[PDB]
Amino acid sequence: AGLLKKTTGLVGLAVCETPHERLKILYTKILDVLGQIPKNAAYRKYTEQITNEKLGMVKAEPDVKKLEEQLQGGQIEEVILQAENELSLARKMLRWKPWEPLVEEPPANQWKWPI
Amino acid sequence: SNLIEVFVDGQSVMVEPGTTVLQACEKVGMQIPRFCYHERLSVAGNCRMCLVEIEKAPKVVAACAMPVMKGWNILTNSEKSKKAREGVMEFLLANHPLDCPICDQGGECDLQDQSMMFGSDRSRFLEGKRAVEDKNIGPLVKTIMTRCIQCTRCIRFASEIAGVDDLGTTGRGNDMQVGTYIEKMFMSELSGNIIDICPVGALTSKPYAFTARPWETRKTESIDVMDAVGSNIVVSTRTGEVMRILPRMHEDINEEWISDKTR
Amino acid sequence: TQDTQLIAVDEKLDITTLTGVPEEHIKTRKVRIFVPARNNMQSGVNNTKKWKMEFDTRERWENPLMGWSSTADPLSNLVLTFSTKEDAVAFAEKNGWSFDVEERKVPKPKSKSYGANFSWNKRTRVSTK
Amino acid sequence: RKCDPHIGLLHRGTEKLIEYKTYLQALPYFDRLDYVSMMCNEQAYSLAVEKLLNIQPPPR
Amino acid sequence: GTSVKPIFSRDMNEAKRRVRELYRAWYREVPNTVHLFQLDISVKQGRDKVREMFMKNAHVTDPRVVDLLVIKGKMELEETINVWKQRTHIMRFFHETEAPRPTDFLSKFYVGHDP
Amino acid sequence: TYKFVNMREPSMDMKSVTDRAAQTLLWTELVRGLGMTLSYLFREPATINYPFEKGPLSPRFRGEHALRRYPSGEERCIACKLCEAVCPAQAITIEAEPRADGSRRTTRYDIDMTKCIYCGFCQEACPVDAIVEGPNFEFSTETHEELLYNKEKLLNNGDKWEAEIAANIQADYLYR
Amino acid sequence: GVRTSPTGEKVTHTGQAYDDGDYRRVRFSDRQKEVNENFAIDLIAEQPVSEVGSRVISCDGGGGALGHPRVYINLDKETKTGTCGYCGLQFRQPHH
Amino acid sequence: YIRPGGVHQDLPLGLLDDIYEFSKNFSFRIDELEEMLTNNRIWRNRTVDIGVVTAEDALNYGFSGVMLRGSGIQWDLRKTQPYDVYDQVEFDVPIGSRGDCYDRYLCRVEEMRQSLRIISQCLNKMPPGEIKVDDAKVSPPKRAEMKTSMESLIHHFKLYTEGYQVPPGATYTAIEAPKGEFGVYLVSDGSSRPYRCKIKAPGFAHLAGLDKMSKGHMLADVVAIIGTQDIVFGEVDR
Amino acid sequence: DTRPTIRPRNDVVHKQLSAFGQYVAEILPKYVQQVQVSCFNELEIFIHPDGVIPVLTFLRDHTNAQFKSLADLTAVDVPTRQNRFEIVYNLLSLRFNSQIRVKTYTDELTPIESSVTVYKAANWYEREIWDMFGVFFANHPDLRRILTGYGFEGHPFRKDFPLSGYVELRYDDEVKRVVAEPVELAQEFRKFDLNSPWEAFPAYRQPPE
Amino acid sequence: ASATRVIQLLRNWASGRDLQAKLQLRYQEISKRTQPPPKLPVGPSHKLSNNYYCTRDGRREAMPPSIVMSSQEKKAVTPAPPIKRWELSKDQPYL
Ligand code: SF4
Ligand code: SF4
Ligand code: SF4
Ligand code: SF4
Ligand code: FES
Ligand SMILES: [K+]
Ligand SMILES: [Zn+2]
Repeated sequence: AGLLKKTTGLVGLAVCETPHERLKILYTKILDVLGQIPKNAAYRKYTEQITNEKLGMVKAEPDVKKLEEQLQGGQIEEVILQAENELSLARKMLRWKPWEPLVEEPPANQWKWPI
Repeated sequence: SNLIEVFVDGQSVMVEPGTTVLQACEKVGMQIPRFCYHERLSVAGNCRMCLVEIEKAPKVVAACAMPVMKGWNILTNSEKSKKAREGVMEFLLANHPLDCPICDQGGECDLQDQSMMFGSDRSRFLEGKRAVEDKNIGPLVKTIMTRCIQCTRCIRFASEIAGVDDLGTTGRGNDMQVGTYIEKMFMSELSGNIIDICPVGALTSKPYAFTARPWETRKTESIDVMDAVGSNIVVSTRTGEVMRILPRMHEDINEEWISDKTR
Repeated sequence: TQDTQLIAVDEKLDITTLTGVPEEHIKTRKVRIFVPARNNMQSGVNNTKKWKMEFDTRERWENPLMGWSSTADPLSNLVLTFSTKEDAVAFAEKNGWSFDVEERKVPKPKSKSYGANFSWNKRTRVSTK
Repeated sequence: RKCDPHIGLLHRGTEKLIEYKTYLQALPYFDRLDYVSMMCNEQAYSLAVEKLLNIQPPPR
Repeated sequence: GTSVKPIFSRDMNEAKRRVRELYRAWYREVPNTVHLFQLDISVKQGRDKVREMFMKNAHVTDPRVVDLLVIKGKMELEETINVWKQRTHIMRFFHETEAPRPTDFLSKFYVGHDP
Repeated sequence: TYKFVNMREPSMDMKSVTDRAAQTLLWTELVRGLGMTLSYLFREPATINYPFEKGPLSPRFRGEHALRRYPSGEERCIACKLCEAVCPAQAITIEAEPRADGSRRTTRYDIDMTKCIYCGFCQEACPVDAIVEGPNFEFSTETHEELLYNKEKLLNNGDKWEAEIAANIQADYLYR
Repeated sequence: GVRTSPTGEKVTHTGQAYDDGDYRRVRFSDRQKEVNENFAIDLIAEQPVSEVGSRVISCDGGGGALGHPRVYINLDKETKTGTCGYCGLQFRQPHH
Repeated sequence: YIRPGGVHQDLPLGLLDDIYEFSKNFSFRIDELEEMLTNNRIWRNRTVDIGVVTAEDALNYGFSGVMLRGSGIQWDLRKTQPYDVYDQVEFDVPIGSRGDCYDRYLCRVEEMRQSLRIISQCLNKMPPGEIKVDDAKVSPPKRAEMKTSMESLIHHFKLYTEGYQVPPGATYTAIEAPKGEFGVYLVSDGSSRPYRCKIKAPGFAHLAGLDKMSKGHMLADVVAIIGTQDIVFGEVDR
Repeated sequence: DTRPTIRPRNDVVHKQLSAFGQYVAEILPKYVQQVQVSCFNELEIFIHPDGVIPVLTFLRDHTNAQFKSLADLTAVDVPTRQNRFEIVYNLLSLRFNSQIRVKTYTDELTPIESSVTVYKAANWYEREIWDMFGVFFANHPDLRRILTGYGFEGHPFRKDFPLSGYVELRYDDEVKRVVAEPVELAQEFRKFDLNSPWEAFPAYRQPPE
Repeated sequence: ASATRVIQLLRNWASGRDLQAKLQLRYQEISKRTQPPPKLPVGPSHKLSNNYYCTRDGRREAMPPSIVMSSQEKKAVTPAPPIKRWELSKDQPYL
């Protein structure tokens, strides 16, 4: 927390003045969109393993200055940006649906370099 | 049927009884280093570079002349097998004259290729080197006996392949001079093939001497027309002309031998 | 299992037109296939294991000044490497080169022995060792 | 509005001939690739090649 | 094996459909390219030449291949009309500098030992 | 570790802004440039007087090739054919032939100066130090033909620069 | 030394000789046919024959590091005097 | 000079001394640049706030080296992935804070000074020892050993005609070139020759990104952006 | 290192990368056909041609991967494979300082939908893979030629394309314009067959086939 | 160097610094070009005692890529620990 940081050190990236709850209502959203995905999905178990877990201290600890080393994710103003891509990514494999078997096995021994 | 079972550094393979260790290795693709054995020229067993250790062995077996039987895991990449190859090769290379720049075998020499794959990277020799006096057995093949390593591949080739008894290894000790002792000549109709069986530049073609080097010689496949046998041969062409002719691998027609006229 | 607006083409796949080898280098190049025979004075065999894509040699004349080997065959110094053979041929027709093969001269099993060199009736007694 | 950096006015074979030159013979290409940073190129090549060879240069 | 991907066209019918309007573009441009590139050839020989390279590959049956030359041929008409190519780049198609190559068997035999 | 390069804190006191206004109004920083270049003029130049004096070089210098010969005078070259095998531009062409004595050297050692790239690999390749490449760099010309050096041209040049390169490899072979 | 062709055309050590017409000769016109006067074959043949009384003698060629790869040529042939391959200068044993 | 397995030759005796004399005087020469340009208004106005790019687009554009560092991106190959000795040396990476052309110019001149730090640290800490690996199969033997030891002759022979055979596989090795991140990706067939070598050109992505910077600037600034892109074309043209 | 000649290994990164290999493996068993971590701590993700967007978008936005840096993408024309081309992306993660390699196979005709949306650095990185190799990239902004000459014919990096090509230029004074002719060299390439007939390192030897 | 103290003063004042301390040219400080012959060291494995190449097999010791998963409770991991935010340069934090 403390005095609002004038600049985050990355041009284009802006300092958000309400970062803790922005992480909160983002982090709920991936948990929300994860609801559609099946339980057997490998994505979901990994998602919930780091979503509400990392929703933990941000819910508990409110000082973003201490929150830097809570997630080892760098500056908070890009962590919420990173959470945005995770929310974005969750939408992506809501369509890819990758837990089916391979579309096609690799044709003959194409791999196995050298030739 | 009667094909005895045996392992080769792990994986097991069946094999005809009486087969030697060398002939069991290539069944899976192992070309164990050899210098005195030719698959169609007797069995010498003197180069000792075929030495590979068997499982639970107290001593390294000579893979050329050892018949393999049930349950003998060929320890190809074993430390002792590589140790045996390393020691035995340096002994071969010890008295070898420093002729690689001036020797035509350079670029296609088995001694050079072996030292790249199965060999050291420095010398521990601090003495003089043996100097064998040169010989002369014809104008078709040069004789440089200082480069010889006494693989005896020639004397077997003369004895059975060429059917003429005019090659031998006179002397004793370090003084194994392979040649003719007395002054003689070697123009058997297959005497030209004596060049290819030689693993070193000890025997080289006088007409081809100092004319080309192996890497530049583009190779082409053609046939022999000197004779009605129609031998399969490979023609060397570089910079737009032919230098030397080599026999090809054709067990039915020529095996790997060609007539002196063809060569 | 890979339905993406799936279509079917039964024609043998040729890509010569898009590759764009000039029309005099597409039919007048008898492309022959073989496994390189081992150099007969090189006991090693780590060359008799693949397939190549060598062409037919063309005219090689000497340069007037410096005795070069000036050559107008752009494709002379090119060989491909193929593990097995039908891919090598499958390569061959897809650009539609004049095509032929040669079967791999596999070494026949040599029945080797060492006691034969010391026989009692048979002539395989070696005369030197 | 838009700028098209049409390049290729220097495109040499480079990688194309490296398939035909040995590792030692291919080394001088990098000196000529990013020609103003002489050693830094061949630094990459040597680091790359020795990595495959599983051989590390002496500390000197 | 027979079942395969439609890069741009399912059927040979729409393959020509891509050839048609592209030929129309490759028909229309001739008066303007011959004008601003400042050549000496006439429009008509440009027109019938356009036919010529439309001809040599008018023998393939695979829909992917033919429409691959469609995009391949799509890739020079703009390279010309936006004056990207040079006068030396479109006279190159008008192969002129070489002497006529030999057609009869006698002419090849006289010239050299090369089919 | 790291450090910032443009975090600037312009102090907004009445003192400091006076300098900033003084900087903008009176071209102080521009005058800094003028006095900077003036000091350069008042210094000596470093233009070497070519050809009356040339650049400083080193014994390892790579220049124009020249085949040498033994103290006896016979050509060091034995046609081992290593140099063209490593020659990265294939500028070295050579064909060995039988000689009358039997010391069968080459009838052809043609190095194309317009193809060669002066890596010096040929020197390292040669086991008898036959082909070295000398300190000369003035071997310019007006026709492309005279850069296609042949066996005779290298031999003549080796006999020319023999006085120089002999000492160069004398003072550098320990490094090699 | 160096000989001269019928067209003058000083023949190099290799033996090159442009024949009578040989249109390629026109390049030497208005110019000079660069030939090295020193011929290796006869410039080493007159060198003194070494006389060392041993069966095997090294042939480093002077300045071992600076010379040529040291060989161990044999000295037992009395018909002719054995010479190093690289050096070319001849070793002979005095009455063996 | 830089060959696989080390370096080809040794430094001549006293060479470190001359470069030490050069190192002392070059800090002044840097001051000439900064005094000449850094505070000059004409220099700044043609450069400041020109061709700015945000951190996300800069990284997404595949940029590398100073291109990222100028935009405040916290990254450097010599520090994050220290190859060679670069771990046993200290230097401050000059991270900018605006992303425009001026920030990179300050970053580059600071890179000069930090480079001068490396010269001093390497100078006082140059260890003894050999120049190449002690493996003749990949390092040509010493000229002295060439002409006395037979193994050296064979190893030198096959190395200069056939060359060492690199084990099959592939590798994209990456180092921070002064231009940026110059990486070479090669696939080894297992022979003595490479099969295919792909080089990462820092200029390639930079010249690819030349479209984005130029938007919102004049042609007299387009020349400025081309300068700061460090687009040496033989490097970009591969 | 007790053996300074050999390069030391690092198993710490090796099995950590191996752990991350299985991580991505379980998420997409429909795409990831093959995962491989080499001796020199290099991770390889062998993917299906359809997966150029998903796995790269996955590798770019995931919290445990964060691979947003497109190092390079290159093709490896292998004639003996039925899919001659092998497009090989490279990813760099700033957060975990690691490198990820993904491979997709292709014929001459099978297309790859452009990865411009995932990595916008890839815009210029197809204009030459289309040039040098000829693999067409679907739904891509511009597929223009930037390495080959204007109107040049062929894909030179294809291993069936000769070193010297087919066309050589010369300024013809008859037409006052440089023009192309079939190539004819002053000297032909003295190709060298330097592959030793004796087997190399037996570690990667091919199984009896 | 040659240059008199008068215009040396002009350079020093105009440049704002003393230039006689270090100049862009060279002088007698350069090591002379006839350096004594060196005695370059030997290799670490140059010993003629146990030195078998079976020990150092850099080319040979390489192994194929290790098979871990092929087409033919759990925890979440990362390819490496997340980077550490380095601190400012203690020598000079802010330019
Ligand atoms: S035979 Fe082989 S080892 Fe002997 S000199 Fe000739 S090339 Fe060298
Ligand atoms: S001369 Fe050659 S073939 Fe005869 S024994 Fe010696 S190495 Fe063997
Ligand atoms: S320096 Fe020597 S080896 Fe290198 S290109 Fe020139 S002639 Fe060839
Ligand atoms: S100059 Fe040296 S390297 Fe070249 S062929 Fe002659 S001896 Fe061999
Ligand atoms: S093969 Fe057994 S000793 Fe030569
Ligand atoms: K031989
Ligand atoms: Zn000698």
